Amino acid sequence: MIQRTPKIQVYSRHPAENGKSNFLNCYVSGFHPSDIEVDLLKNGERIEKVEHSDLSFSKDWSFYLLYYTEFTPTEKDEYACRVNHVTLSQPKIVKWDRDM
Amino acid sequence: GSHSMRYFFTSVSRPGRGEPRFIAVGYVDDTQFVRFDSDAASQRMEPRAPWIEQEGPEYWDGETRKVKAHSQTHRVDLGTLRGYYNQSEAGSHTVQRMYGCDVGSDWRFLRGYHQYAYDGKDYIALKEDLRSWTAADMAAQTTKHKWEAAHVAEQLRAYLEGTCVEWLRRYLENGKETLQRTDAPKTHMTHHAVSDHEATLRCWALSFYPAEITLTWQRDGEDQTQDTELVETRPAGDGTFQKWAAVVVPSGQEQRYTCHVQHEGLPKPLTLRW
Amino acid sequence: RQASLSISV
Repeated sequence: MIQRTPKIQVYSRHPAENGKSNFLNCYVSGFHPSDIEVDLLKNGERIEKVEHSDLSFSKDWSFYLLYYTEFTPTEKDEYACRVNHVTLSQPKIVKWDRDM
Repeated sequence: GSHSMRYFFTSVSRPGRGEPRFIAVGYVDDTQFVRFDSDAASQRMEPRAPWIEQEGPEYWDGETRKVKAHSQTHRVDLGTLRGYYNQSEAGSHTVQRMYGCDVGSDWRFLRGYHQYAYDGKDYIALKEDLRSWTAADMAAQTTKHKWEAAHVAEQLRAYLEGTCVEWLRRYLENGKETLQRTDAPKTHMTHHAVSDHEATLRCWALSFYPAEITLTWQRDGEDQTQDTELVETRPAGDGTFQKWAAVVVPSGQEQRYTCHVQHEGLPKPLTLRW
Repeated sequence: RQASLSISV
């Protein structure tokens, strides 16, 4: 059995403008096996309404998924993605940086 | 440019937690067009791009029949492989299969693929000549002999060189407005001061399709990779893709650096400077 | 369009 830890990127669909609706994305890739837990967080709290793409994989057999939710960014609201996988000793949090 | 059609199939056993879950997805280039999920409501192959809705009921019935049969073969395979590798009935395991074809700018056959993985590593693969097999290990030799005796390769060759190529052409035609589009990247550069001593230049590419793109840094018109970071190309969620490349530079030296962008939607490659 | 064959390892 070959295991691989996920790469994680957290970003918006469109350039962020405060007070305008958008989509918050967390793209997880390069992982094996396929079982993975991904939450989007708003000020540290789990966002209830989150959708995801259908499980697919790359040339190297490693999996990828896009998790996404519609949201309206503001000045002061902080967003993040929290991921757990068998390869991680604890959950990994990546903060949304509007410039990354 | 060139195009591809690819199907991806994954099953995972979870002993004591029901029978295996199976997911199948089909793509033309970077655009998903069909899906099947063995635990979803419909129990049918389902559309995921507008142009595939041009297909009539015989198509949906046939594609559903084939994908359900494939789910059942993956179920049998999980059992077979546990046997081949002398494994316990207690662990979870994964089978994956991918196949499809590539065509060039003239829409003629370039290559075909048909390959299988068990637990995250190669198991068996059709070679490029579409006549012979690469077995990854001793266990896989058993499957190689089985498939050689049943003339699987010849059947796959006919599909890959024939049906696969023809149906890829049909889809490209039917979905021309979207599949044959080239959305050139919207590009810009940002600057952030790491300290008084260094700054980060970041070259952005947004809203592009297809996913293939090249971003490169140069210093004094010479290729530079040291002190650079390149992120994996990522989906925006709206059918387009995003990517950036960054370089860390000494303060006062930003003007020596250029970012170079190559994409099929561009008539000539772009150069950006701060 | 999927291939029209059933194969088991």
